[PDB]
Amino acid sequence: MKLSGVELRRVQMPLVAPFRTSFGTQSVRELLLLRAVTPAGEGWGECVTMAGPLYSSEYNDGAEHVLRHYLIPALLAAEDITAAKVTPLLAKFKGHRMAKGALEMAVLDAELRAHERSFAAELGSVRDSVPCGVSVGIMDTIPQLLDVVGGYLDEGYVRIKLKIEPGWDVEPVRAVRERFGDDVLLQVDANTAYTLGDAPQLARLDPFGLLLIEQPLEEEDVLGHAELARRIQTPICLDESIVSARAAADAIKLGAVQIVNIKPGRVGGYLEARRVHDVCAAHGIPVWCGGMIETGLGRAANVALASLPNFTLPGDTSASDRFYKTDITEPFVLSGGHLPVPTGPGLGVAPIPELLDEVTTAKVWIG
Amino acid sequence: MKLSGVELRRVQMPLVAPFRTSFGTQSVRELLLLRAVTPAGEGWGECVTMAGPLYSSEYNDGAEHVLRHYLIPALLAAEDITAAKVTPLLAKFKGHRMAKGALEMAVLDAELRAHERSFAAELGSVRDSVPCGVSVGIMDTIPQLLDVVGGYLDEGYVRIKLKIEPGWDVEPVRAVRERFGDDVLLQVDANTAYTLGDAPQLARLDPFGLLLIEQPLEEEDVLGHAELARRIQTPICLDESIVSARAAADAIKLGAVQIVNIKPGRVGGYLEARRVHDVCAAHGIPVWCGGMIETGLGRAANVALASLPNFTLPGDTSASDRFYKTDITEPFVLSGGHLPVPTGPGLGVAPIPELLDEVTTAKVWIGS
Amino acid sequence: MKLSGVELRRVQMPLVAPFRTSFGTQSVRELLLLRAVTPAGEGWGECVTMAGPLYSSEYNDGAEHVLRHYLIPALLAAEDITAAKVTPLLAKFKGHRMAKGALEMAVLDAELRAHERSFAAELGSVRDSVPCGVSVGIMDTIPQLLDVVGGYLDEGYVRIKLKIEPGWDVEPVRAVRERFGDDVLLQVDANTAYTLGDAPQLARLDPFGLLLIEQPLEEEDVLGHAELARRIQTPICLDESIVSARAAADAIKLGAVQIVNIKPGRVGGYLEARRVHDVCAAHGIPVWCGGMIETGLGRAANVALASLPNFTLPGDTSASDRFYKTDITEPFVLSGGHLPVPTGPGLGVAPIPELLDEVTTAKVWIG
Amino acid sequence: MKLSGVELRRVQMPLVAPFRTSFGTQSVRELLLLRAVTPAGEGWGECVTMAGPLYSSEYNDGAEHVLRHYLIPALLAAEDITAAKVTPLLAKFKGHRMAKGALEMAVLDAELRAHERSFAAELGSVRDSVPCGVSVGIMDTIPQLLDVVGGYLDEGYVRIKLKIEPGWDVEPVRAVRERFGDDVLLQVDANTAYTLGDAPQLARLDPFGLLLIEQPLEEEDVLGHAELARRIQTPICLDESIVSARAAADAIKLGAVQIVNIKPGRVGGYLEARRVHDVCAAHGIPVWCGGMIETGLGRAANVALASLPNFTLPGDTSASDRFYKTDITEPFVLSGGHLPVPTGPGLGVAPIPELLDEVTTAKVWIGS
Ligand SMILES: O=C(O)CCC(=O)c1ccccc1C(=O)O
Ligand SMILES: O=C(O)CCC(=O)c1ccccc1C(=O)O
Ligand SMILES: O=C(O)CCC(=O)c1ccccc1C(=O)O
Ligand SMILES: O=C(O)CCC(=O)c1ccccc1C(=O)O
Ligand SMILES: [Mg+2]
Ligand SMILES: [Mg+2]
Ligand SMILES: [Mg+2]
Ligand SMILES: [Mg+2]
Repeated sequence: MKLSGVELRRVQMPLVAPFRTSFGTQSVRELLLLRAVTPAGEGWGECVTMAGPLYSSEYNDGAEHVLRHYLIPALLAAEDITAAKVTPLLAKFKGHRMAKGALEMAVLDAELRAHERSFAAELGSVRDSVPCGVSVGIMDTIPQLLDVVGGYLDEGYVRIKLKIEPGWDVEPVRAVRERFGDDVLLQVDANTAYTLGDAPQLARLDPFGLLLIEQPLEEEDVLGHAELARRIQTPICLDESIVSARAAADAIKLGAVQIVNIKPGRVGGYLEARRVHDVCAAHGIPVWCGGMIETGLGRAANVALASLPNFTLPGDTSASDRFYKTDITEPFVLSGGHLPVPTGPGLGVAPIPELLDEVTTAKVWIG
Repeated sequence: MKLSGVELRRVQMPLVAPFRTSFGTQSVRELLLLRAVTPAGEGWGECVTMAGPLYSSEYNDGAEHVLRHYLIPALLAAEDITAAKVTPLLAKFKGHRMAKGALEMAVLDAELRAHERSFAAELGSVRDSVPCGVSVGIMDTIPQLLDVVGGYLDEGYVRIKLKIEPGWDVEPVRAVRERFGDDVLLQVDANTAYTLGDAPQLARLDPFGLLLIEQPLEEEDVLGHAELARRIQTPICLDESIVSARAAADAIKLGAVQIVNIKPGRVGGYLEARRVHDVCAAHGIPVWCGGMIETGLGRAANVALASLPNFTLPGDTSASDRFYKTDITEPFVLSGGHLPVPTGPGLGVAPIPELLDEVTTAKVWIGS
Repeated sequence: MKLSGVELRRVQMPLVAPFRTSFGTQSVRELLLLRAVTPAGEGWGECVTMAGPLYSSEYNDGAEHVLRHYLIPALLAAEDITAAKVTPLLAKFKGHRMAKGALEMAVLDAELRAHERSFAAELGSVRDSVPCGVSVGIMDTIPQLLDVVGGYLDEGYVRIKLKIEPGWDVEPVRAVRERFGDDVLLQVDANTAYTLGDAPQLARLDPFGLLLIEQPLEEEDVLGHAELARRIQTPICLDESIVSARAAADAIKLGAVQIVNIKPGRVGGYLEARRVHDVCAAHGIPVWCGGMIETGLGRAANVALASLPNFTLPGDTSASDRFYKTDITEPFVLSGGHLPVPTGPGLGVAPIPELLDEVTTAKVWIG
Repeated sequence: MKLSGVELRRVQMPLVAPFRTSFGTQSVRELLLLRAVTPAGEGWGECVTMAGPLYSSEYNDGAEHVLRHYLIPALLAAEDITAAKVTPLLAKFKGHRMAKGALEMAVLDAELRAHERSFAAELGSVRDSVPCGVSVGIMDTIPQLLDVVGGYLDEGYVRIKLKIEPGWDVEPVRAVRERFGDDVLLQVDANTAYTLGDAPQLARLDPFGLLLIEQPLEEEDVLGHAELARRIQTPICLDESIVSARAAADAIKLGAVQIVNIKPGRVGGYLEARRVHDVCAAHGIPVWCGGMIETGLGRAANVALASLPNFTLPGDTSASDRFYKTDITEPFVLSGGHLPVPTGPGLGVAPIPELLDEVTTAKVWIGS
């Protein structure tokens, strides 16, 4: 293919209910989408960055900028474009994975459509449906939490993931376990909230049979994770830390992780995410699909991804409604706690134009 | 898709010139080919087993049986098939990687063709042509070897690989480095001919600046390879041992390998092969594409495979005429020490029937 | 000796009660037997391969072919023949351990009988009888299972070995411990059914005091086992993975095994078996005899072997009748949970022709 | 079998030329032979002890005692006796390996003779002849040495083992490399003469390309050896330290040795020895046959032993005439540098009594 141009749209979507993590609160979702245009057709890309630089250094505005000034142009200048070549083409630019990730996706979708192949086929899906779990935010009250949980479990959800924070650990957990039983699948996510020094505290969760603890320490603190693993019974799971397959392998080698969360944009692409998957598998490390409160675009890609053989744990692949009343594509609807893998070319999903426009806030065409 | 059936052919191809490795002397290639049939079209698979079980446990006759009585049947027995689903589907059957890889190849080619996608595109090619080295066998005389090597160099090959064996190590290497210089890419391949006890001998090649030593020990001796490496300056490269991406991660972590030879059939398929590639890259282990005296079919798949990013070392992806006078496909021709990556759907290549029919010794159709 | 020829028979023997492993259910046993011919006398060999390649890549038909076309002929061609030399002689052929093992066996038996030596004598026995355990399959129901242990227990079986699979671990075990007590000798055998990711589930067996867990993971995953062993209380036992004395050495070295199962056919012969034994011994690794539901032929040479000094744990040397109603040789009968080492030359057993022919499907001369 | 009794004998055979070691000069060897008596027939044994406790704490007279009073009785009181069973029988008695070894030897020889099997066969020889090297002592002077050496070289011996000690290391070695060439198989043996602290001195041989250095330090100093390995280029070889298979394993595991010297007596018998061989082999550790200046008796067993597959290095399995003018058995004669493995049952050799009685100094019968 040859790249004709990309259309950068800013989008804002209201969340059904406010989302609280260790970094803050979310009431609304500001996305960034790309519409890649090649001679044959279009492809869509969704960017996982958020308003500010709280999960990671990347934020919507910095993305747009790098995309606009550096990445996109870079692609426009080459003769042949292939999803795979995107990387090597954009390699001179340091970092900015979620943005490079976004570009890749659009390109890929377009590429996959042209050949009439689904994201799932390309990625190597072995399943047609994937078990879904859910991520529950920080509550203001235990009771209000128990409700929410109970709600999700009722919806058919297979696993409960609890956002945690210093001052919202053990109790919330104790509570859930106590009320909902030990049989539930429960895990926690600190989004880098603690320190090695907090070990005893975290060690306090031992007794609860949590599947994992996701990113307790900062992104850069791999050795610390390995140390912490030594001190707690709860399995370490890395999110933020995993910026690449190489990163995964290093972490695995150093004993800093036992289970891996795979976030495609985080790692800079669905292509890279597959490698990550492959690397983990090779080392016997289980993986699961992570989420970034995406529209049915990323959602659709994630679902395909998550049907890969090593994803042996339910992912943050929740139904559409968990965050949006009105999704910009056909909605994703839980069935038997599962979500179905799209069958169509590329994403197998596309924005409903009427719908898209409504929530569009900006638009730019780079040709 | 949904498997309609597979055609099993036995092909006999004579080598323009006999090939000698540590395990034997060969003058004729015996291959096993697969034409997999789907509602969407055909696909071609090539098996790397050879007559007997000398490089590994697998051999033509054995591969054929298992394919016939177990693997093929199992795929036929499925509602859906994808190259990606072939593995899980045949997982109940232990080993037989070469057979499975061959069957996977056929399916994959057919699938790719249906989507009008090329193997390289599927695998993730980043290059459009690849550097080719050549595999030189054990000679009867140094002088003879020197000439052969001389010629390949002349055709434009970018690196030389020498088959070695106790009693055909240092000399031959000395003689070549000596005659052709230090600037040539040179490496050797034992095909499991030595033992750890042989280190002092192997340590003898230290001074030649060899790119690597390929599989000095037996296939199962990973630890010995790690030990050996502590004992020699030449870099260890594994082939036989690398039966999977998992084998590869294991050896690397064990420090038993520094450079990996990727052989698709040996690892159970082009799909597995990519994983291996990816596993190596994440560990900083360079790879290069192994060869198995394939026809244009496997050759083409290999060329594509070899255009993947981590393949930073010339592979055994020689021109067709290195082995065969008349290939069964559009031959592969060296161009500036390179081979061009195939563009068409699937393999980007296919057998010329009369050509093929002529080399065919047996054929069978396995359906439901 | 001088090899005159070999007769390849195909035998079919019905199972008293269908046997279910994690690889499947078996009601009948097809075997491959070999009759080595020397100017002196004959020798018998049995091949542990089965119908399909489920435990290992080796299967009956596969074995027949290589014997026929490569192995048998290789020996015949040789001037002098020593069981010993067999190895060297067939070394050029990669893999094919089971096959090679049977052949060696057939040769050895001849050779021994010829020196009027028993298998046990040549192997270095120190005992005259051996404790016999029993391999219990996967059942459809726990009561079923329970009856079954119960029954074997009563016959006088010294130890219990339970086939497990995912979905048949903890419970079945909770069951026999709870019903049969804590003083019973209990161990499990997953035949490669689990993954490093399933550790937690296997950790669920820590509480039952099992003597071991036989091959929780795949054949090739040695490092996985070592890791695994770091995550569970139950001692690791390797079967499939132990293909040679070197293999054993390696596994030990890597901390991947604590006890080793010796399967003579799996390692390539009785001679190699001895070697494994020794290696294990030298490293303080207890060993025990494994079984592959053999005839009295295999059974007899196994009893011999199982009399070796390091065989410190009851092996799968059950009584003939455990599998077969009628055995082609003089059956093996449990006398106080033991079984008597054969005293005659070679195996010390022979097939009762009448009985053989009764169970023989095919025959072939190779000379 | 049933053991009927053992006749013990003291032998005294003069050495051709006095042999000097790091422990002392020898002019005459004083052995201790065994004649086990069965229903069937008789077997012979040979003890590796010497006059005094200098190589190890075991000595001829000490041996006699334990045998007589502890060992021999032990077996006599047993119903069934098997070479195999000999071990477990004598287990209650701590140490005395050389002694138990000789005993087992005697027993084994009887048993093998009974089944008309050779030692070789029992052990699993795969070869018919073995390559032989020789063990050269400390000379009082270079030329002396240089001379001796060349002598041995001439008679065809394949490898050279030099006896070393502080003050007799580098020089001797330097001289022989210098004089005879670099293509010569050369190793050294210190019989525990050095200390870790002497490493620098031993590091001084780095340059000579020695195959090995045998027992630089004390028997008990495994770790020392491992450290020492770290400090020198010459591969460590253990003898004294290798008292068993388990010992071998441990040493291996700790990185204390690269090649092992096998002394059937030292390890407690030919059976153990075999085990050590297997253990080494499973660890990729080459092994070689060690010598304790033995008659035609120990010499015949060794030779069979030494034909085991992992014996990839020439042993101290020199011809009878290296030490003895007149052996008590058909002498062993170098042929092309090799020695032929015995073909008859048991040792496939036996003494020649006048030869024998001429050398015997004592005799004792031990019975039930
Ligand atoms: O998308 C989902 O289903 C939940 C996403 C989630 O928990 C999350 C949302 C924003 C930033 C980080 C994370 C996280 O998983 O760490
Ligand atoms: O495909 C080629 O170009 C040569 C292949 C080769 O050298 C070879 C041929 C048969 C078996 C093993 C090997 C090898 O490379 O190890
Ligand atoms: O012969 C017996 O007593 C039964 C042995 C058995 O359970 C078995 C049968 C086939 C493959 C593997 C195994 C095993 O022991 O793991
Ligand atoms: O038997 C031989 O050939 C010589 C043996 C030898 O050198 C020796 C003699 C006495 C004690 C120890 C050793 C030794 O090899 O360590
Ligand atoms: Mg997270
Ligand atoms: Mg190779
Ligand atoms: Mg088992
Ligand atoms: Mg010595």
